[PDB]
Amino acid sequence: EEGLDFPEYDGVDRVINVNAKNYKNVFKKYEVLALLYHEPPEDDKASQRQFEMEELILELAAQVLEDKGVGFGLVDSEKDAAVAKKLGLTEEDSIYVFKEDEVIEYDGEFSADTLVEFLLDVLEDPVELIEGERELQAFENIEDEIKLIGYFKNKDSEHYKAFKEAAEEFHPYIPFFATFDSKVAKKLTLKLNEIDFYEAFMEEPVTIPDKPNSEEEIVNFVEEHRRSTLRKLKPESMYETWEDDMDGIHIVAFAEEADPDGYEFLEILKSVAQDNTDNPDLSIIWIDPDDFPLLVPYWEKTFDIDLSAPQIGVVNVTDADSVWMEMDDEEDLPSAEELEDWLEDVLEGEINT
Ligand SMILES: *[C@@H]1O[C@H](CO)[C@@H](O[C@@H]2O[C@H](CO)[C@@H](O[C@@H]3O[C@H](CO)[C@@H](O)[C@H](O[C@H]4O[C@H](CO)[C@@H](O)[C@H](O)[C@@H]4O)[C@@H]3O)[C@H](O)[C@H]2NC(C)=O)[C@H](O)[C@H]1NC(C)=O
Ligand SMILES: [Ca+2]
Ligand SMILES: [Ca+2]
Ligand SMILES: [Ca+2]
Ligand SMILES: [Ca+2]
Ligand SMILES: [Ca+2]
Ligand SMILES: [Ca+2]
Ligand code: NA
Ligand code: NA
Ligand code: NA
Repeated sequence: EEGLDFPEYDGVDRVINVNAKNYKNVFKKYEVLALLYHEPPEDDKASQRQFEMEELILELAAQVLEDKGVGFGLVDSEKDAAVAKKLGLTEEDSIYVFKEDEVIEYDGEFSADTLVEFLLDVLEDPVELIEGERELQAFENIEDEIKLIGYFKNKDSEHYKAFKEAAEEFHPYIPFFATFDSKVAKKLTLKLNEIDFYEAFMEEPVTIPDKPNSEEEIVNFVEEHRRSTLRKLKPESMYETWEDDMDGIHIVAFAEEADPDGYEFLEILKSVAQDNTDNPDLSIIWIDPDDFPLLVPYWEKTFDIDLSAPQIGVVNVTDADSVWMEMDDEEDLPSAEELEDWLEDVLEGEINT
């Protein structure tokens, strides 16, 4: 016999050199197009190696997604300046994703797995319809991201169309769900044309006021409620989340969800978030170390902590200086009240913002 190999990177180049002469053709060919806006080659070996790596990561993603009609291209900030201008490419060494009439400024991990998962998400339709019990339960079980759900008469409702337009503005980062089924709406407690917004990790939704809602009303509401009290650092959005600091610091909690102590600590964090949900000055970033294996050594060294145990601290975004709460693993984890008390102590006397 033979034994067929697992798929492997084949070393065939698929990433397109996008330029003035071909960019129109390239957009016609692909339903989803990912473009890396990058700088011309520097004379130093290090920067050249960095670009070499990035381009190869794109090549791998390009091979994986070839059959699904996702295209990958490079736009040189000098050689292709006019193209960049026309497409709105501004952020140096950054990935932009195009689908129909939407442009996405990718602000996530530059890795093949993360990029492929993201682009697969981009390919999906912007609104998820709930009809069956399995789908409803799936909706209800989402906690680690903001989600919206609306009840409409049918797909031809002017108000469903507005909801879908809003959904496209945030696709694929914020899931929008709809139902046309009165029995599903009843379980969700939605009146016709009502839209419920669920903050991450919050049990109770907030209804968008003044229904029926225009596209703008929905987009306005989502933008105002973009930052959850507790938010998870996710590969797909990590840079956006981190760059959104609270007056120069982040409260950061490490917890491994799959670990007994990590799970318990997460439940405590959720309680803290719930009890402070209307405090616009509070945002905690939850990082599950299991999601970022390549950063664990760095974090353990930089923060001087053991990531096999739950941690909570405050980090200065300018220099990564930090302070972490002492917890004895021979004792029970701190209560939500204890955590809040500690945060108050640290943020009151050690913050001159
Ligand atoms: C997060 O971390 C950053 C550190 O990377 C930190 O910013 C630093 O803050 C210090 C505070 O001491 C800045 O230094 C002072 O800034 C004041 C501004 O008013 C100056 O007057 C000071 O100069 C005086 O002090 C100097 C000695 O440090 C003297 O040489 C000078 O003549 C005056 O006496 C001094 O510059 C420091 O420069 C910044 N560095 C930055 C911003 O990069 C920030 O405080 C931390 N943020 C939080 C929220 O904790
Ligand atoms: Ca190019
Ligand atoms: Ca994704
Ligand atoms: Ca209701
Ligand atoms: Ca309205
Ligand atoms: Ca909140
Ligand atoms: Ca990762
Ligand atoms: Na998503
Ligand atoms: Na700062
Ligand atoms: Na985990």
